[PDB]
Amino acid sequence: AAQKSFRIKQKMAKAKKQNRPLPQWIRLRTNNTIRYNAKRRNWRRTKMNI
Amino acid sequence: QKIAKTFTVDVSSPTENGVFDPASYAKYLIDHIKVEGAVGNLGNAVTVTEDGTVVTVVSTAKFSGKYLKYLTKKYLKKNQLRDWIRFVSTKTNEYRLAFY
Amino acid sequence: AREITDIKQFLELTRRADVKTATVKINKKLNKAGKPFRQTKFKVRGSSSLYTLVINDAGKAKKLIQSLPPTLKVNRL
Amino acid sequence: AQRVTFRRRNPYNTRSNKIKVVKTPGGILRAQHVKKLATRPKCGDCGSALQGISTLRPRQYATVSKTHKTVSRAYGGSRCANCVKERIIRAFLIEEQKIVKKVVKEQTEAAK
Amino acid sequence: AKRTKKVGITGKYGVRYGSSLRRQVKKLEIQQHARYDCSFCGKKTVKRGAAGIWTCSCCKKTVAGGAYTVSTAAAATVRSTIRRLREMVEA
RNA sequence: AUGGUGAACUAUGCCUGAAUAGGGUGAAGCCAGAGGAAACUCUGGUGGAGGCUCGUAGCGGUUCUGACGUGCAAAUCGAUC
RNA sequence: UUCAAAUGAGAACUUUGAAGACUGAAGUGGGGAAAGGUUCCACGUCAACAGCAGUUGGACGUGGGUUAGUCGAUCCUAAGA
RNA sequence: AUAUGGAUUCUUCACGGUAACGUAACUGAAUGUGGAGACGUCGGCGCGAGCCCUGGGAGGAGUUAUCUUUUCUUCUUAACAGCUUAUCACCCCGGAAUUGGUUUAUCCGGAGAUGGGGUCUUAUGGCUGGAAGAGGCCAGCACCUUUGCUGGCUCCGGUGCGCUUGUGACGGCCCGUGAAAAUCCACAGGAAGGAAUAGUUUUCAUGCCAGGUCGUACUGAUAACCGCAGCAGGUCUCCAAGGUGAACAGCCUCUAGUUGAUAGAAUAAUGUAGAUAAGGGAAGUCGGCAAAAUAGAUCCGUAACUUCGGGAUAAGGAUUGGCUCUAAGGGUCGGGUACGAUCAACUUAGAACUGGUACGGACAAGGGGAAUCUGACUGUCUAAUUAAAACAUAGCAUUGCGAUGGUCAGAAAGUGAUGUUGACGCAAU
Ligand SMILES: [Mg+2]
Ligand SMILES: [Mg+2]
Ligand SMILES: [Mg+2]
Ligand SMILES: [Mg+2]
Ligand SMILES: [Mg+2]
Ligand SMILES: [Mg+2]
Ligand SMILES: [Mg+2]
Ligand SMILES: [Mg+2]
Ligand SMILES: [Mg+2]
Ligand SMILES: [Mg+2]
Ligand SMILES: [Mg+2]
Ligand SMILES: [Mg+2]
Ligand SMILES: [Mg+2]
Ligand SMILES: [Mg+2]
Ligand SMILES: [Mg+2]
Ligand SMILES: [Mg+2]
Ligand SMILES: [Mg+2]
Ligand SMILES: [Mg+2]
Ligand SMILES: [Mg+2]
Ligand SMILES: [Mg+2]
Ligand SMILES: [Mg+2]
Ligand SMILES: [Mg+2]
Ligand SMILES: [Mg+2]
Ligand SMILES: [Mg+2]
Ligand SMILES: [Mg+2]
Ligand SMILES: [Mg+2]
Ligand SMILES: [Mg+2]
Ligand SMILES: [Mg+2]
Ligand SMILES: [Mg+2]
Ligand SMILES: [Mg+2]
Ligand SMILES: [Mg+2]
Ligand SMILES: [Mg+2]
Ligand SMILES: [Mg+2]
Ligand SMILES: [Mg+2]
Ligand SMILES: [Mg+2]
Ligand SMILES: [Mg+2]
Ligand SMILES: [Mg+2]
Ligand SMILES: [Mg+2]
Ligand SMILES: [Mg+2]
Ligand SMILES: [Mg+2]
Ligand SMILES: [Mg+2]
Ligand SMILES: [Mg+2]
Ligand SMILES: [Mg+2]
Ligand SMILES: [Mg+2]
Ligand SMILES: [Mg+2]
Ligand SMILES: [Mg+2]
Ligand SMILES: [Mg+2]
Ligand SMILES: [Mg+2]
Ligand SMILES: [Mg+2]
Ligand SMILES: [Mg+2]
Ligand SMILES: [Mg+2]
Ligand SMILES: [Mg+2]
Ligand SMILES: [Mg+2]
Ligand SMILES: [Mg+2]
Ligand SMILES: [Mg+2]
Ligand SMILES: [Mg+2]
Ligand SMILES: [Mg+2]
Ligand SMILES: [Mg+2]
Ligand SMILES: [Mg+2]
Ligand SMILES: [Mg+2]
Ligand SMILES: [Mg+2]
Ligand SMILES: [Mg+2]
Ligand SMILES: [Mg+2]
Ligand SMILES: [Mg+2]
Ligand SMILES: [Mg+2]
Ligand SMILES: [Mg+2]
Ligand SMILES: [Mg+2]
Ligand SMILES: [Mg+2]
Ligand SMILES: [Mg+2]
Ligand SMILES: [Mg+2]
Ligand SMILES: [Mg+2]
Ligand SMILES: [Mg+2]
Ligand SMILES: [Mg+2]
Ligand SMILES: [Mg+2]
Ligand SMILES: [Mg+2]
Ligand SMILES: [Mg+2]
Ligand SMILES: [Mg+2]
Ligand SMILES: [Mg+2]
Ligand SMILES: [Zn+2]
Repeated sequence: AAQKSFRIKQKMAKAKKQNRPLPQWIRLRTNNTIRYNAKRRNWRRTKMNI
Repeated sequence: QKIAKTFTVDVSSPTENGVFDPASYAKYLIDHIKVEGAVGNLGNAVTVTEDGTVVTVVSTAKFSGKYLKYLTKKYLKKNQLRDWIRFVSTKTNEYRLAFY
Repeated sequence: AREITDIKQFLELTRRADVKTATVKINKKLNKAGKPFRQTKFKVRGSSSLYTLVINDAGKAKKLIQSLPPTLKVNRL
Repeated sequence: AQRVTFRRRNPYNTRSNKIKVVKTPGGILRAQHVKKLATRPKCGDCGSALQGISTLRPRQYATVSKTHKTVSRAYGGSRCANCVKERIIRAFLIEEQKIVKKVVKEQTEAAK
Repeated sequence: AKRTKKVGITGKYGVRYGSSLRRQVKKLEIQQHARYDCSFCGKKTVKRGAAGIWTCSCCKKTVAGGAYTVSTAAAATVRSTIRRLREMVEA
């Protein structure tokens, strides 16, 4: 890093949008079943493997 | 090649407030100013006077304004007048004693 | 980035088609050793270089400043 | 006491990464990167730095009035003049001898 | 004042390699570093520069030569043999 | 047994880069001088040689059969080297 | 390591002032390559996490932030492919 | 993209200089050729920059029982541009034994020295432009504010085996002689095009438009990377202050940064880590394991043996602080065609005095000696129980091979290694 390829900037940027908690309004829909976000990620817990 | 330099200090502002005695003060200069290495040897090479409200020094021997600030700091400390008065250059070589 | 000395070449610079603006500068300085004197630099700004003409004589400067094209944008000091 | 940092992302000490410490109007020390040095062009005959010709890294020779890249003589900016001297002399003399070689063996054939 | 009874330039090698070997080198080293007479301009300025190559200080001529010395004993006989044989062809 | 995946560790070659306080020794070459009938021999300098030497960084890993041995650590830590 | 203040339900651990020390320019200073990918900064803020703690954080919530004719890439060729 | 100015031409494609060469310009197709890109390492020596040290002056700060014309600190100048600046190299004059010139380092000259006079490279530096308007340091007024507002000063020098880096002219080394291409210029060439009623000229000046795409945060580590982790491990590099000292050592400091690592009370046994111990001195033990001893520098003094290079710091000795003096060692100038004047350095030897005989006063820093065995040496390996006498090595010797070949690769092949090779070679022991 520190001087990256646009391919990698993307995945990096895509991964930044996926790093939010559940939108709580979803919690309210009929039959809704998703308690929490089970696909979250931390920079110092799981590495992206590029 | 010889040169004769002058040094003015406006001692008014603390003189008027009583806590300053341009008398014994110019006297401090007059015999603790070092002249090729010792006191008193002001041998018509340097002069100290007072204009009642102003001190004057004129030199022909090695004497810098940094020296003149060193001495009065010492006088001002010898008589407890620190906290109350500062030595300050107003204009180049024109000094004074600021009170407040 | 360029210095000038010909006080005729100077004048013609200030009448160049691209020379929009110019500025006049005043430094107090000193002479030989004894005393001071008032210096004056005449900077003209071309599309690709700032020509500046130092005139060390106070007199020559006062006459020069009037020679300036009245359509020129002068920045005094 | 005042230290200094490279001004480019390259952190290593290479020929294209030479530094030069400098005092700015700010009163601070600062690195400045320094282009590699120019070397003098040379005589393609004798091999010396060929005099009268200016020296700058190669592409900089295209930003220069033609006089900086030449001297005003036969084979000017290209050979060292004492080289030109030589190849004039040898030219003349060998062209001459060519005459002495011909008419001489023109006699051989006639006296044989 | 003389510094070494015998080892000469070979004195860099200290105590190592065995005397005999230093001798063999020294002989050849003295040959290679030595300064030689130029056939062409006549000054003793021919000095070596990597095995086989011999070049004149001034006048800048370069002769191909022996590995450690300028003229191989062999090569020089050869120079003469060719002399001889050549001669036959005109006369 | 069949078909695949590895030289990010490591082994070796190539290509292109980078790195190494201060000391000791004093090899060729060079200058001046001394003796001697001669052949030749000596002295003082200068100079800066080496898979040379003292020793940091570096690289290594000798001993304590030291620490630790449910560790800081699936090989580390200390001193010594 | 210490005294105080401030903050807070709560302060051995946060902020600030004071004191004592440390690294000692071969750095515990100032920057970068590889690698990470937002950790950078601000505001909010402690359920879990930081093997005592917590009002603090590389944690949590929510936002903001990376500007180039000249710095790199891009072009060149190296071993090789 | 181009337009004006200048330069050039009735001798069409410039002049000047004896010459090295000069310059604001001063046409040039194919084609060829030359240079630059472009190159090892070490050594000393020369110079540059930044740093270090330091005098005077102007400021601000610190200490002041006492002492110190004191301690600390500010005083700066970018790219780019003009002029000027060089060791080297070269030109002109001239003609050399009584040989001279000359580096720290011994090279140079009748293939033209020493001498005089010139020419070039612009590394580098100087002064001016940029540029004081910036920046830096102060004082003197204002007020919740945005935050101003007004004045000043920013000057002149010194030193060098200093440190770091840059660089030049040289020297050593090699069976090692230490990339390539893109790219830019030059020259040889002369096809061609081009003037007097007006042409040629954009390598001289000035002028106009344009410059996309992707990366740009931060960590870089005793918490941002890899070791299941905020792991005492691992992980490529630049910058680098003062003292002491030989020093980028250790030890203390400035600047900057930390003050992170659960805490409290006690100090039993046994520990881990750091120390001392009377008399004796290895009697301990497989074994002096561990520990102790030694140590710098100056001087003196040094054996067998030896491949003559070493062995060697052999061994063995003495000395060392503070302070106060003496002597030696240098630079710069004017001398008709003997000396005078000043400036700025730590080295080295000596001599006094001095102390609870101490002084490399901490830090730092070799134990020596006589043999046997074994490997010549330096070098290498079992990452994680073996570093050795084991491997390598130069040296010695043997073998194969002249290319329709030796040796070796492949399933094959219009295939491949040695081979950019040729017996002073490659291959195999
Ligand atoms: Mg950067
Ligand atoms: Mg290098
Ligand atoms: Mg590059
Ligand atoms: Mg020229
Ligand atoms: Mg020129
Ligand atoms: Mg690899
Ligand atoms: Mg060294
Ligand atoms: Mg030593
Ligand atoms: Mg050494
Ligand atoms: Mg005699
Ligand atoms: Mg040496
Ligand atoms: Mg060695
Ligand atoms: Mg050693
Ligand atoms: Mg040492
Ligand atoms: Mg180590
Ligand atoms: Mg090793
Ligand atoms: Mg160990
Ligand atoms: Mg153990
Ligand atoms: Mg245990
Ligand atoms: Mg060691
Ligand atoms: Mg604490
Ligand atoms: Mg605190
Ligand atoms: Mg300390
Ligand atoms: Mg250190
Ligand atoms: Mg830390
Ligand atoms: Mg990261
Ligand atoms: Mg975010
Ligand atoms: Mg943060
Ligand atoms: Mg909690
Ligand atoms: Mg955590
Ligand atoms: Mg906890
Ligand atoms: Mg808790
Ligand atoms: Mg967040
Ligand atoms: Mg560039
Ligand atoms: Mg591109
Ligand atoms: Mg002309
Ligand atoms: Mg070419
Ligand atoms: Mg070439
Ligand atoms: Mg290269
Ligand atoms: Mg300073
Ligand atoms: Mg530039
Ligand atoms: Mg001359
Ligand atoms: Mg002349
Ligand atoms: Mg010297
Ligand atoms: Mg370095
Ligand atoms: Mg060479
Ligand atoms: Mg060229
Ligand atoms: Mg042009
Ligand atoms: Mg395009
Ligand atoms: Mg950045
Ligand atoms: Mg950073
Ligand atoms: Mg960190
Ligand atoms: Mg990790
Ligand atoms: Mg993982
Ligand atoms: Mg760790
Ligand atoms: Mg930090
Ligand atoms: Mg702990
Ligand atoms: Mg405890
Ligand atoms: Mg005892
Ligand atoms: Mg005893
Ligand atoms: Mg005994
Ligand atoms: Mg026993
Ligand atoms: Mg035994
Ligand atoms: Mg026994
Ligand atoms: Mg032991
Ligand atoms: Mg003892
Ligand atoms: Mg023996
Ligand atoms: Mg011995
Ligand atoms: Mg004494
Ligand atoms: Mg003297
Ligand atoms: Mg004198
Ligand atoms: Mg061995
Ligand atoms: Mg092992
Ligand atoms: Mg194993
Ligand atoms: Mg070993
Ligand atoms: Mg072992
Ligand atoms: Mg043998
Ligand atoms: Mg076939
Ligand atoms: Zn010759």
